[PDB]
Amino acid sequence: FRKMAFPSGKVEGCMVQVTCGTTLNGLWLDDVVYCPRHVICTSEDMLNPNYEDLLIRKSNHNFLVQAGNVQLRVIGHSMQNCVLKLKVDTANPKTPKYKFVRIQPGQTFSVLACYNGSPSGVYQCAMRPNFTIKGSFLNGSCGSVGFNIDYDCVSFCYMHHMELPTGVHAGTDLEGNFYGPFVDRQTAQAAGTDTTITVNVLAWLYAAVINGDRWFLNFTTTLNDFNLVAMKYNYEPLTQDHVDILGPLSAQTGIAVLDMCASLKELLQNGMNGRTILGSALLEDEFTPFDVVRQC
Amino acid sequence: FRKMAFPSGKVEGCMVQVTCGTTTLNGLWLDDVVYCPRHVICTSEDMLNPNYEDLLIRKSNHNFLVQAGNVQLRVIGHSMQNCVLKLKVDTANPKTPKYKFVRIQPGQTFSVLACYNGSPSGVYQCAMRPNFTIKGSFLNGSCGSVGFNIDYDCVSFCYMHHMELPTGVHAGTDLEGNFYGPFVDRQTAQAAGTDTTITVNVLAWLYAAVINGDRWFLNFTTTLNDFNLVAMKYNYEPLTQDHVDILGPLSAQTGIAVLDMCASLKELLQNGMNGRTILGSALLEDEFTPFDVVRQC
Ligand SMILES: *[C@H](O)[C@H](C[C@@H]1CCNC1=O)NC(=O)[C@H](CC(C)C)NC(=O)OC[C@](C)(O)c1cccc(Cl)c1
Ligand SMILES: *[C@H](O)[C@H](C[C@@H]1CCNC1=O)NC(=O)[C@H](CC(C)C)NC(=O)OC[C@](C)(O)c1cccc(Cl)c1
Ligand SMILES: [Cl-]
Repeated sequence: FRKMAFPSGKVEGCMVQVTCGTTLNGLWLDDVVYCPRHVICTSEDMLNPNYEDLLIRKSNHNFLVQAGNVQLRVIGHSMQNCVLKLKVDTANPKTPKYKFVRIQPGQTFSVLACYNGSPSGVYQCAMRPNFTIKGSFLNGSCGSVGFNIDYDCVSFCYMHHMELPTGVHAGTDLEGNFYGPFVDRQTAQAAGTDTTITVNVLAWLYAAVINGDRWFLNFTTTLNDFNLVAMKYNYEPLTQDHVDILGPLSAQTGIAVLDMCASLKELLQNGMNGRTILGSALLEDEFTPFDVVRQC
Repeated sequence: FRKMAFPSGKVEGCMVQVTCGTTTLNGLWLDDVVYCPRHVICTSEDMLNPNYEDLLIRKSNHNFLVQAGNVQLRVIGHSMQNCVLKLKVDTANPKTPKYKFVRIQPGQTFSVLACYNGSPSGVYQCAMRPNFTIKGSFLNGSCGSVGFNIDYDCVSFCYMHHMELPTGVHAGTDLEGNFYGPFVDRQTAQAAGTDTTITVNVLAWLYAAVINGDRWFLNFTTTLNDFNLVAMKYNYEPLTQDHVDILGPLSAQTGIAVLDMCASLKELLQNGMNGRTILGSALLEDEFTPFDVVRQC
């Protein structure tokens, strides 16, 4: 059982290079290139930009868009929230079937980390409860995207904009609305206290049982009792909707959700005694119940 | 800092479905040849102890249905090389990337594109253990999935998946059909040797930690021979001077001499981690190569 990203081919054919004076990545879908609007900023402009004013000073010819060894001509620009939409003369012949979606906290997605419009790596991320993500992003990584693949449809959910001072990351949906309270300006910004995605830890405990790791099973508890424990350890409260979402794994394993919660209560209170679970010494909360099923 | 796979697009365009009788698995379509595991020609019963030559003689080209998406490829020739089957087909793959076949060394990493019925489902990074197993995520039907590195635009294929051992780890071949390790493609008892920790990789990960701000474990110094006596105690690979030189880039990026990083690692091994973490891990990680640490950092 591994942290597994979706295959990235469909998204690789959509990645392009966008330069204004400052280079980053764009997403080329049909005749539109989506990218973060702060590409129109200088080193100095980033302390507190007036984006509307800044964009007026810019002409299409100030936008160097490259798809591989071919330069694309921009014939129109517009600002939607924190993204720039650059209409180009050519529709992407590699455009997959796609949708834009705004994901919920606790959900996961694959990130295609890109630099200078070229993919360098792919990895699975979770949208944290505080609407950050714990990525691996260097300078130039802005405009890299996060996505899920359902059927043959690519559901784009994330475009990368910034690192916070904690070393975590923040970005928008593909309509340019930030996840969380963040703004695309280089001033101090606080992410809330984070929490552990309880439903995901349980999904991962089920993945452990499915793979032979069973030592942590035992006792029982009620949903309201477990939550009082969860609050102590900074775990998200578990709702009945979460129990139902875990149903499939419960049925594969014969282990009732509230029984697994009992085991998780013991692990939180008593720790791991030095044992491991699927080779990890910590509890993992970036697998959804969906991710575990998809894998097994 | 994360476990990061290569983009899989180039390998996705090479995956096909290979069917022989009731068995179906994945094959790799490069130019006009499809590579796949030879046990595709085995029935349920044959797998205890197949005579692959005898089994393959019973097969003709038309017994091999190869599907690239909705396109059927016609097989015009077949041959066995070690534990892989090479099916010559009528069409060269127009999506063939620049590629090489390589046999990786233990301790090296690669990306796996896990596939079923010739369709990719996921991508993840693996390490070739010192005992020539890998800790993968493979289900039934995943055979013929491949492992690779990408340098520039060249795809270096290094692994094809064949089997799970009963301990749950995985084994397979290079693209010339030679197993990594002592394994054979038969369902009889098979032991992997004692594994060991890839010391140079743990050091590289400690460098990645320092690069990323995690410094609490730094300290003392030691000799290469002194550190190795500890390494031997803790089932760690011995550190050679070639390993020191390979870490040179990270030593220079951080100003920390390799032998100083070794001193800190001895302390971590002798005293454990006291419940602290390093890059968010409560264990020492040994599946990032120096190359992997650089590429990311
Ligand atoms: C776009 O590729 C780039 C990628 C990040 C920089 C390094 N690691 C990254 O993930 N993003 C930016 O350059 C961005 C532009 C702003 C939003 C207009 N700035 C940024 O991320 O600053 C990072 C820093 C230095 O940590 C910081 C400093 C001061 C205030 C904040 Cl909120 C953040
Ligand atoms: C090919 O898709 C398939 C992949 C494995 C099945 C489950 N997880 C896998 O990675 N490989 C095989 O089916 C392989 C075929 C042989 C080599 C001819 N057999 C196999 O993997 O054996 C696994 C098993 C059942 O655990 C076993 C049983 C007895 C002895 C051994 Cl060495 C292995
Ligand atoms: Cl861990």
